[PDB]
Amino acid sequence: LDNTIEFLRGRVYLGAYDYTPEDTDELVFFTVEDAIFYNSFHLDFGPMNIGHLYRFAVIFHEILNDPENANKAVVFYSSASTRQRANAACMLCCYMILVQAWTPHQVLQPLAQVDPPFMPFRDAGYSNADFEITIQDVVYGVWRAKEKGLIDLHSFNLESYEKYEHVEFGDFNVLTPDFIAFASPQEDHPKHLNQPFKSVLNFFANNNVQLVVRLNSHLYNKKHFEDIGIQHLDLIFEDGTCPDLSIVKNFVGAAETIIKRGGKIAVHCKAGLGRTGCLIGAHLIYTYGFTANECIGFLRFIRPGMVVGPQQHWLYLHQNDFREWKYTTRISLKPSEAIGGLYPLISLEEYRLQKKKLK
Amino acid sequence: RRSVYLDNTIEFLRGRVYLGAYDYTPEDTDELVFFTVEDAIFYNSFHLDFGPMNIGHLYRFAVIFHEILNDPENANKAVVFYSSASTRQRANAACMLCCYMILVQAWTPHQVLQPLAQVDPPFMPFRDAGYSNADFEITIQDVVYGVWRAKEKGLIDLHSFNLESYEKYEHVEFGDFNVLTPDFIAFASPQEDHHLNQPFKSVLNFFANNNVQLVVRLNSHLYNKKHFEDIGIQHLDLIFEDGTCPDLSIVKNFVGAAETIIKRGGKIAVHCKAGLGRTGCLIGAHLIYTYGFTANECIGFLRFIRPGMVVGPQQHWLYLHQNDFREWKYTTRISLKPSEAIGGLYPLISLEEYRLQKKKL
Amino acid sequence: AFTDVPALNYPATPP
Amino acid sequence: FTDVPALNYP
Ligand SMILES: [Zn+2]
Repeated sequence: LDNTIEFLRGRVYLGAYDYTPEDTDELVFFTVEDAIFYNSFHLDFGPMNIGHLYRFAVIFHEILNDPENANKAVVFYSSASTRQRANAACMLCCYMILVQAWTPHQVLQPLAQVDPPFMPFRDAGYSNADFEITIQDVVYGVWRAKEKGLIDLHSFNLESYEKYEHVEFGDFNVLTPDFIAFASPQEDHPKHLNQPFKSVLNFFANNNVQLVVRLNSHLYNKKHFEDIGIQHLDLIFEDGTCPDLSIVKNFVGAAETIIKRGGKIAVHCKAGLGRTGCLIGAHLIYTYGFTANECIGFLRFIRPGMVVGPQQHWLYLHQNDFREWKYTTRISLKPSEAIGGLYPLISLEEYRLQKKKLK
Repeated sequence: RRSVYLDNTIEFLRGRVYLGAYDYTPEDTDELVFFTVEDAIFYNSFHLDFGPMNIGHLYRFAVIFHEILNDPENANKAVVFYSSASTRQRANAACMLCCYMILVQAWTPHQVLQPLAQVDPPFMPFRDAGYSNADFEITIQDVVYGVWRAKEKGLIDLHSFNLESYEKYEHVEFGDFNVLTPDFIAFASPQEDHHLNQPFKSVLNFFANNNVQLVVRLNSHLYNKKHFEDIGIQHLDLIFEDGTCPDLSIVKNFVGAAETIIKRGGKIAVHCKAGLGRTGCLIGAHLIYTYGFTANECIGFLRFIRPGMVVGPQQHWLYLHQNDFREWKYTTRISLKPSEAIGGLYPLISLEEYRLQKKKL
Repeated sequence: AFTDVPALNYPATPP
Repeated sequence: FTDVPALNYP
């Protein structure tokens, strides 16, 4: 048609219309803008998450498999909003990367230099925006995550994904095979338990969580985790600030210690978004080599709203440090009381000295 | 000083600096003075590339902006810099004003990006200079961070920038080159019938006067290398096919060659056919190894000095190998032994090869 | 959807 | 430049 972008000639197109187009003998149109909704925190508007993408795939496959559409091209569309166009376009690209094995340059060629352009994605915090990520960033981050084995659509369970996102069931997401991000539990007397707390305790007990890291002030008694054999560690810093690199080195060493035992780490701040994304984001860059923008895009594709405000520029300015540490640090051979007997990252020179007897 | 409220107008400094985009010609008032440079300062497209504006454009914008700011009749007015309404002309004007704030007024990236974030309609992202359909974009955020990082590492210095020299030597008839950093020149291949033509003479004169000690040729032969060797400059071929990406073996030889010359205080001049794609692959790899640019920052800084560098699939190649280049500081060393493949300079080699050299010696 | 899927792969282009 | 206007971030 007119304002449509071709993805596959004669069979898949992306359109934008402020009216409902009529299906013809050669074309069938569909939209999900009125049925699959992004739940904004403040002025963030997307991208759509992995559960939204699963729901889109079910709908898209039903249209493709319908015999009535056997000789038609399918046109996926949104309204003309630059934000709603960005969401539709990014979701269709994530579909092709994850379900059809396309590569980044293949899904990005249809979108390049479109006029009017797509709105870049902004953060979920309460200050004016000053940092953006693009569809190219999100596509490269989701592709790299899939290549590294961190996204497994074959096992994805939509029912579980959507259940545990709810506040009354604990407001958490499993991000990777090693990490959970969650909101802080709360109880009436931190110095029986409510439904979201019992839900978290049961899931963690059954899914090999071995360490909980708390980044915000105390709203619950840590004994409830230690009662069932889960280690608890405070690495607390102020809401809305960026952590000193000494806190990041402590966190990465503790996480590596647990991962080498085969366990998972669950990380919360107040909401499990800003502070938590600083620390899990640094470890993902250290381990897998994401760019800062890719890391933010992949995190938000699983758990919307992660990495808030000045934390975005902070991750961007320190990404080289996190990757350098694979060569310039080791896990300490001596415990630090600061991480409850776990081992922080230390310099090569300090590690060499620890293998000798200080005379 | 009061805030100004006007459609399609963005505040940079309250009551004093605004960025407008209009499809009409605005009228000056007792409180406002407006200016556009679109008729005087313009980008010359290779194919469908349209920006960003380069360092010479920025310098000329700064002269005009200062003349208007310093005019006595404007002492109590807000200055509104504007473009037309196209999303490409808007991106060029916004990016140039940000580069001005970074290089002349010491602003940082998050300070210059806040007025531009989430503007509707959005700015058009920047594309490459090649013939294939675009498939890779860089943003105002990428360009601002690349220019800022280059300034912090000492690679841009507007206080010493020579506009007349910059504009002269970009022209084909004087050699089609730019000095990119204190260590590197990028240029188009010379040509001859082996009696030298004006642009070859222009190149040989400038290289003799500006401490070039190595020339690296990346394209098929269009001239006799003896002209460089006769004035004492080492000449080295590292040729690879037009429009391709170089094998990492070539990149490691290039980086070691460059390190060897830089250690002596000399400059390296690199050419392919146009001095854009193949040359951008090798100089870009060295800049990421040395200074830690992201791939998108590196492409943005290179095009700010020399429009059109890094073409087509070379953009995705630089993007995918940026961690390799940066971390060669830890996974390679400069060899203890000279190599005939680079004319007796010292190549980059693996930690293990370096260990076994020491063991033998 | 992610199981038992229509074929929409990117068309093969030559080396 | 000799007369750079004072436009530093506040
Ligand atoms: Zn000759």
